[PDB]
Amino acid sequence: MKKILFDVDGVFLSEERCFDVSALTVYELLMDKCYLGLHSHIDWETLTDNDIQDIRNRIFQKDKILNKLKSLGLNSNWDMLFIVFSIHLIDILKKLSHDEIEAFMYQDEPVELKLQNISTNLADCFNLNEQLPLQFLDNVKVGKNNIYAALEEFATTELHVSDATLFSLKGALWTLAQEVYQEWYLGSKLYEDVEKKIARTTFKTGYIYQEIILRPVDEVKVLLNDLKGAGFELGIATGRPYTETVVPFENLGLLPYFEADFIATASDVLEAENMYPQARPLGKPNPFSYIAALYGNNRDKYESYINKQDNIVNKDDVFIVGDSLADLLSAQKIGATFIGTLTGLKGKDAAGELEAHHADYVINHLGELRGVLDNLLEHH
Repeated sequence: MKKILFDVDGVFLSEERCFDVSALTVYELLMDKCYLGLHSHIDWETLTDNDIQDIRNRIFQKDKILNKLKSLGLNSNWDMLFIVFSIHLIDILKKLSHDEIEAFMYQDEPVELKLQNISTNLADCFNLNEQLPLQFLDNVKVGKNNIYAALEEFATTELHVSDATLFSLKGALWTLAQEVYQEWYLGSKLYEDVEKKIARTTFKTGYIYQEIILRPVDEVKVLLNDLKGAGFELGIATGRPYTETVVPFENLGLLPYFEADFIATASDVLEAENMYPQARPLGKPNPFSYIAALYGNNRDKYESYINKQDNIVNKDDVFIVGDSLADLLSAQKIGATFIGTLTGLKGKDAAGELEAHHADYVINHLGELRGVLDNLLEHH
């Protein structure tokens, strides 16, 4: 009867690795002889947590580039790594003759292979200048669509051309960069099964298995266990797709504490939208996934999860544990008790918005969750 719905990022795991893979993507697209092959580089198959950190640091410049893209509306890692890599590409292309440019920009061969024919035409040694992308966003209007427009105008004026559709969103180049990231993340094996494409490498194991933990698993395995011991039913609602949720939890040993029928993911919202397109977006602000994680995750009940959301549960029967504000509104929506965590990307600085939104409780991290359950009224 009593259920407690959990969110994944900002609670159990963080999103850092995404920014890591995003960095490694740009870097691999720059040094590997499979693409540009600008300069030498460490063997990908032997990278360490420090190498990756250094790479990320160089590419994003202490995350300055990474945080600027956020403030402008670019929160998708695929989009971020794409824009950052285009700025450097355009930079390298302005060193070749106009003829060489039109070649790479208009040749019938795939960009992936056309990238392999640029380094040989470099007169002098090219210098990276990893500050360019940041000095690119300087004057750019907020908004993904707007960001892509600036990137296109920049390419035309810099490369003295008029097309620049190669840099278009979801373009051939965008597809390349995005495939490189997915293999980096899911790993070759999971890449083929999820993306339905043949893997480029055979050494990428997938950083999905080396996800950044927020709280020691051995400690949460006891918390979850006791939670069940107190008659609590557990549930999961995340913005992560199916695999990015199951695989990590599986490898970590947390999955056994969550019934597969009570784990709602971005795949479900995606599926639900295809069945009921005019049902607007069923994204995280919409309590749909939380509702699916509560009553059960079966296609045949989706419609009800969409039409019946206003105060469908009592305050003492459901406890939503998350860090985002979008989860807070989903709880106030369905009538569930909300308990916010301070383990989000913003850290504890997110406490002000949580209290200004009347969050039932606010905890520092998943561990301090016992205090709330043993002091529901005391700490009310």
